[PDB]
Amino acid sequence: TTLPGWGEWAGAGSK
Amino acid sequence: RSKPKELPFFLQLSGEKVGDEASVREGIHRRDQE
Amino acid sequence: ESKTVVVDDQGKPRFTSAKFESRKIMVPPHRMTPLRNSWTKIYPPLVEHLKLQVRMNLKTKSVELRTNPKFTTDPGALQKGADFIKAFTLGFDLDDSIALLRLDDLYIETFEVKDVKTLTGDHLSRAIGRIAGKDGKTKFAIENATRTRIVLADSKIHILGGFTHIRMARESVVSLILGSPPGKVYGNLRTVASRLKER
Amino acid sequence: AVGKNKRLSKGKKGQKKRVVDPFTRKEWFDIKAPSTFENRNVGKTLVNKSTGLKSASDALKGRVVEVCLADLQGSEDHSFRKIKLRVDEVQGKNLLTNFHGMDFTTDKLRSMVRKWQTLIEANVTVKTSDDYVLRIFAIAFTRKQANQVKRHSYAQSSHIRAIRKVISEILTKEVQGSTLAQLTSKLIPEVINKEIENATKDIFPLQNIHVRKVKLLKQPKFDVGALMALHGEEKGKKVT
Amino acid sequence: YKGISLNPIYAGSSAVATVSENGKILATPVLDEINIIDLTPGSRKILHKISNEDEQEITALKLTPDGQYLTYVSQAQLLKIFHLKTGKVVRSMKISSPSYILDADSTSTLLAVGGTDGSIIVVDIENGYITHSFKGHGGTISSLKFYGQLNSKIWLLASGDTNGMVKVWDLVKRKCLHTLQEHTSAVRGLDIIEVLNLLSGGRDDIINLWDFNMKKKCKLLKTLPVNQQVESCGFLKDGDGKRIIYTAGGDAIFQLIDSESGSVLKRTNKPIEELFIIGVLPILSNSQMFLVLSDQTLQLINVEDTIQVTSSIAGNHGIIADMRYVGPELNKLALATNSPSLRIIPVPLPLDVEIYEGHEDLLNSLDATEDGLWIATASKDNTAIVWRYNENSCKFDIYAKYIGHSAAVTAVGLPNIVSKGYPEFLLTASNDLTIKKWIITRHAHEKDINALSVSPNDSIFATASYDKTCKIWNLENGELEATLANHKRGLWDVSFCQYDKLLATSSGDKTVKIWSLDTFSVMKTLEGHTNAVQRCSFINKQKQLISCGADGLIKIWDCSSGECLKTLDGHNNRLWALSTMNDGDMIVSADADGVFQFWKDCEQEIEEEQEKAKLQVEQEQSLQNYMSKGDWTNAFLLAMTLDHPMRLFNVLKRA
Amino acid sequence: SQVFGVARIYASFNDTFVHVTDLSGKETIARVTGGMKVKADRDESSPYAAMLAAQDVAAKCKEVGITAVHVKIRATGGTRTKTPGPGGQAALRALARSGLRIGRIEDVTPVPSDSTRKKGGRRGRRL
Repeated sequence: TTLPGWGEWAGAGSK
Repeated sequence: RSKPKELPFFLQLSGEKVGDEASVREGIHRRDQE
Repeated sequence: ESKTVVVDDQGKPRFTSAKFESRKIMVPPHRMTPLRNSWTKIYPPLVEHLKLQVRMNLKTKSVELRTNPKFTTDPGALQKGADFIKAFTLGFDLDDSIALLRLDDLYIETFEVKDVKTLTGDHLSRAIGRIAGKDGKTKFAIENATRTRIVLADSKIHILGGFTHIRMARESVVSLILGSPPGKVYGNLRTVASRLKER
Repeated sequence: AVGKNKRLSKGKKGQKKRVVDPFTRKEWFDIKAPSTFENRNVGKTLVNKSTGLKSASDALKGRVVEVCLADLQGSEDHSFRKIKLRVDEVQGKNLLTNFHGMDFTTDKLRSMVRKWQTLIEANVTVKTSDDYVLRIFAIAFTRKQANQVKRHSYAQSSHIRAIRKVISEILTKEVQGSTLAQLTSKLIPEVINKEIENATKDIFPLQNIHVRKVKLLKQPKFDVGALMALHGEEKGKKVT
Repeated sequence: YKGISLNPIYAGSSAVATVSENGKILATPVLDEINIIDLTPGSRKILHKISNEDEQEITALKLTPDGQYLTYVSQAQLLKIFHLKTGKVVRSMKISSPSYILDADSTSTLLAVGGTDGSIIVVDIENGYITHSFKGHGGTISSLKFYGQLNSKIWLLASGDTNGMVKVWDLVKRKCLHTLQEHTSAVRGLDIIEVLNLLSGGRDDIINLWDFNMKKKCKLLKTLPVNQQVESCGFLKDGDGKRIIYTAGGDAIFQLIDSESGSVLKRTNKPIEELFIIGVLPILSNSQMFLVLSDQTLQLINVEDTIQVTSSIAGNHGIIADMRYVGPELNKLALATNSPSLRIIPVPLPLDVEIYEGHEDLLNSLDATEDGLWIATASKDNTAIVWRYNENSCKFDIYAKYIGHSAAVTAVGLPNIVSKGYPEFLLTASNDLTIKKWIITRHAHEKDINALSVSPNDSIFATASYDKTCKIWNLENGELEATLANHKRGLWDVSFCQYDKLLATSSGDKTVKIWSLDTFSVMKTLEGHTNAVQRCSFINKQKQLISCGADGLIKIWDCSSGECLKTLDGHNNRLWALSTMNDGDMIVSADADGVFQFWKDCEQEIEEEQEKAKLQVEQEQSLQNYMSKGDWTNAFLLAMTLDHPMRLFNVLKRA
Repeated sequence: SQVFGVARIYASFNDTFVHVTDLSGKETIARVTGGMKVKADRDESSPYAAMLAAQDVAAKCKEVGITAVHVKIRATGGTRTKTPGPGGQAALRALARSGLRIGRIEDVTPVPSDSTRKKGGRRGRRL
């Protein structure tokens, strides 16, 4: 249930 | 007489199919087949 | 590049040849609950087809979208994603907000019952029951006719779709608010659906 | 509409030729905030001409600009915040500016508005030690407890009036103890609403305690030296 | 009807036209096209207009000191370089920054563009590849300057920042040689003078001069003030010792000043026009200058405390209130425009204008004498000045002047002048009801007064207005004779029929009413228009009465008919100025646009109809006599020319 | 670095005002109208009008040399609606595609706390 989004910047460039 | 017989994400619609009759009144694939 | 002039004929010289942008959008918690519930299918249309950096501060109850200059050179995409999240947060469904992303001529209009004709209490209640119809049947009829999508809040009424489509839906729902009987509404409905199907 | 079927009226019987050259006769002038802010260098304004230095001066003194604290101090947390200033003095394409008023943004106010709580507002009227007459609008919400089983969080009007009186006391005391630039420095790191929170901590659990708005009502006499001091002399170039 | 259209030359976009070293050439931007004209003494003609796109407008254009290329940037951030010989575009490429200043060398090999972002580029002309790109200052550039020697190995590049700094670069080293921060405003004018020394015009007050070397040796030579905002500046060799400095500055003042002393040496004129000189196109060899001026005008200047201007040309007659015919020869045209000067044009290609500034406000109205030499121009200023023109060498005399009332004289009218040419009286009409008659005074129209009409026998006077009423009165007194008292929504124009002795009223709606001067009644009503006639005119034949039309058209009917005879649709938008030459009955029409058209009927169409019918008769009889005799070859030729298949097939049968 | 503008966009129900001003709202840079953009009387509230208007005022803004801009929409407000229009959304999309550096978007619509009676009546205003 690891969610990119709420945690940090979820994008095509980096994380 | 013998030869046998036999989607985009960002869609593209125009101002009549969509409701832009303003642009309609101000109105202004065979290559891919080749 | 080294530097040297070549004097051509007629003395002519001769040489040889040699930003992010972001947007923030709030979300109410009653809209944040299905946002958290179905967050998984929200970003795949945008981060893949629009290449837009996403973050979501649950500390601030907001979502941030950043265009990278090298990863993305597309002017209206951040704006389109802003419209997408605006439609969803205003209360529209995921697929129709994605439809707004697919098109660019999808437009929203909201308005209020007190803006059209102020009513009070149980009058407002009976009016909301009228404009809803039995189990949203009338709302479905309007949506199918005008090819529009409707969101019915307490007083805020939101209508997504084409310009003249939401115009026609607006005239119809103004009639409902003013007190039109649903039979004559259906008559005008199949009339306008007849001309819209003929076009 | 300017169509060929647009029915003519009186209207454009006699018009003119576009020869005013406004963007060549105009002149850019960089305004600059007092020293209480990080990025004082923010925004350039256009003076209509240059032959009237008198017109330049009165126009720039009548300028009332507005900015946000987010872009002012680099911390975009204060995006909802917004202030108005006004250029008080000019110096050779550089314009001294001074504070004028404050507000939030409407979307912030709307989001803070909820349905199962009570909003309290305090509207005090005060004059600083700097003799600036001011009107202060502040707001707060009736939050609920962690143990709250109730859907709503509503309190008694006795609590409302008591907390109102407490708030207005706090504002009057702090402003009368403060000066203008001192009030701005107090205004920056939201410490006053925290003070009110710790004061009202015994009465009721509250939330979203925020000064909504600031209204300058009167300003005292002019002091260019004081303005130069709070902002932070010049020779010429020997033209011949 | 035959129709001759004249078009605006320098119209729309604010981009300075360019010429070569020879004066027989120019190229103007209209709103989307660059029309190129060969400019010969006399034989001034047009080569071709280029019509890339009507959406974008030309941001800038450049014509090299030889008539070889045209380099122009449109609204999109892209240049198009154009071959002048072939009349075709050579190349086009984008620049990612809206360019505004284009500097070509004297030699036709190198050009430079610079815009708003701060970065400029130098590009080769014969091959459109960027030679090198300068990042430049962090400000919007305002001017460029080269240093072009034909046989050398060093070229210079001075930029005019919006800030008060010039960056002189090297080009064969591609290095910023010096950065001189002296101005406080944008450097509008630039000049590089031979030893080095340098000149730089900053728009605030300043004309800086710099002693200079390729090495670090650069200081302020001097600095010069001018009593205006300088738009462009440079040197002139006239006065070889005191190398004079020419300065085209904002108030349309082109000064010649000294280098050694700050005193002026030669000014041009103090124009009553408050017009910005948008630049100078020098020649520097022919001692000729082209003062281009923001009223879309050019001034030929010869250089040796006022300058006698060599010549004046217009590139636009944009909005025209009224047309009049000037001269007993009737060749000049009086142009009542929205400009504080009566414009005289000739009837015929670029036509030079003759501007007469009598007042400071625009020409509200106009009238003239049928016998030439007397004019009457009324301003939006409260003046109504009555003029002698003389049919000899072109003098304009404004000796007659009416202070009038204290309001904008919207109309002036004169019935007849005495044989002495002594004006008897004028009728002046205003926006309000301060209407009067002034010798060398009534109150009737609640609404604004719209039109005058002169009785050619110096008898009566009829006036239309917005309150649906026209007034007819005796000319000598102020006693009112009668009132036409009625319409739907107003009246725009009145006109007296002298050979027919009637009255015509373009109303406020789409119709016109013909009134008998006897019954004071509606003699006729004419419909058929859409929005607004605004001009009912009598033809010289006094039968085919004309109405112009604010939809943009012309419609004509016989006065006895009542049915619209013909309709012309040359203009696009509106139609405001309408006149008619009588001797050659020629209808002349001008819309709100700068476009114009002549019109004239010809009965040669009827003559040719008679002739073709005659020819048909003759060859028909020839064919019939051939059907009698034989000669089936000629008979078949005639049958093919006649399309008579039966007789043709008969010819085939006999054959 | 950049220089900012004030893109006040009135989203009227049957009109669109796209006015840009300088700092303090005094130096009025540009101003345009939907019907003037598209010369029709139905289309004075057209998204196409908004598109052409935003393109033209962006041309003027890049002409004067303003690169970045904070944009402030404003609806009708008053006793009327206070929600801006699809013309406003269209203009916003068109200026974002014009590419002037958007610093911040605002919705400053004049909202009555407690207003007067509208021109509607006892049965309703429209239709």
